[PDB]
Amino acid sequence: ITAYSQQTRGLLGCIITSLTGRDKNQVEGEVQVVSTATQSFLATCVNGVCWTVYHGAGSKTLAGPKGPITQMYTNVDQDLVGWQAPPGARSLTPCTCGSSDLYLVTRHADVIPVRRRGDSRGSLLSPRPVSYLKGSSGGPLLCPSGHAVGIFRAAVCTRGVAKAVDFVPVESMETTM
Amino acid sequence: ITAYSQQTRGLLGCIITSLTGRDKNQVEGEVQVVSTATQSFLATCVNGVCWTVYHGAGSKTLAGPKGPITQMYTNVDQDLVGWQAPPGARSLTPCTCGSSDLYLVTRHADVIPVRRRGDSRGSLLSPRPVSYLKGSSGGPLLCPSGHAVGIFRAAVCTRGVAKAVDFVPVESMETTM
Amino acid sequence: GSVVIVGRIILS
Amino acid sequence: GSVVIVGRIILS
Ligand SMILES: [Zn+2]
Ligand SMILES: [Zn+2]
Repeated sequence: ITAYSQQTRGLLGCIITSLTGRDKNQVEGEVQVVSTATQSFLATCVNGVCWTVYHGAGSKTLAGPKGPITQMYTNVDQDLVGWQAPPGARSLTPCTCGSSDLYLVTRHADVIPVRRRGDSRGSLLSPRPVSYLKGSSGGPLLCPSGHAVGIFRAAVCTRGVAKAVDFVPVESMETTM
Repeated sequence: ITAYSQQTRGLLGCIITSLTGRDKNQVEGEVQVVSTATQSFLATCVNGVCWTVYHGAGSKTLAGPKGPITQMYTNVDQDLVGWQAPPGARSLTPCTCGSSDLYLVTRHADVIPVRRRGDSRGSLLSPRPVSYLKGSSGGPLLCPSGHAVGIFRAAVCTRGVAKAVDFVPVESMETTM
Repeated sequence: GSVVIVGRIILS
Repeated sequence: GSVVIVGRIILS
């Protein structure tokens, strides 16, 4: 399992595309690198919906082909939001595996092992600095075969060392619908 | 006891205004959404002074109506800093009325309930995931009458979930004045 | 570079 | 102010 990043827009692009909310860009891949005026995070499409963390997105509309896409599902209390996938949008499939062996993908395409430590908890095999995970909330927590088991929320860290993750499970995403 | 967000600037705006240090923008509100080039958070204006976390701010200047302002108060250990509030900026009035029922305003205007569980702590009623609070440090916690009690400093997280918060007592903002 | 107010949060 | 896709991570 390997992933690789690809930049689709520069400064002028996000700013204009964020003003108007008109993105006539064709979406590709399963995970989108999204940004607002402040932060820059990630988004994952699971079964037809472009999912992300509410702290990043607030209640903003996604920039779409038809214009601003007001969001569909919203579980703020679980820090979750998602928008109805734009045209093309290659969605991910929920788990099926039971496998407790996950991988976290970062905004730079880092396939990093996590061990299903609970309903939403998960251990990192080798701890790294918390700067490593900066800008990755919204990313995916996959299974051995590559299925979407969870949307990454934040690292669990003490003394600037991140050793665990806190994600929302693919199953509560569906429970939202 | 509602609150709503309001953007006053886009990225191009943070960028040019952080370079020139000059902000011709009208100050209104109480709680301000502020940003540096590497993170964003809030700032609460109390007693004519703009308070915020030293962790988000550091020794940085605040763009002002006549150029950049130097912090007039700084306490690296109690993680709080302040700039004289620019002339014509609203400011909250302190509490001290014993109320244990506190409400904190997040970066998206969500008035979330907290019970004062100490001198600088407050039990979190609906244990939200920690990621949920991200970017809300620097914001206020008001007592039922809407008066200020402190500044949300950080999150008391238990491997994932944030069941309580740490804040700078308004009293520790006054011993520094 | 300075810290900039990019938004506000109106209480009631 | 809308959320803009500025890139993507291609999975495989
Ligand atoms: Zn699976
Ligand atoms: Zn009071």
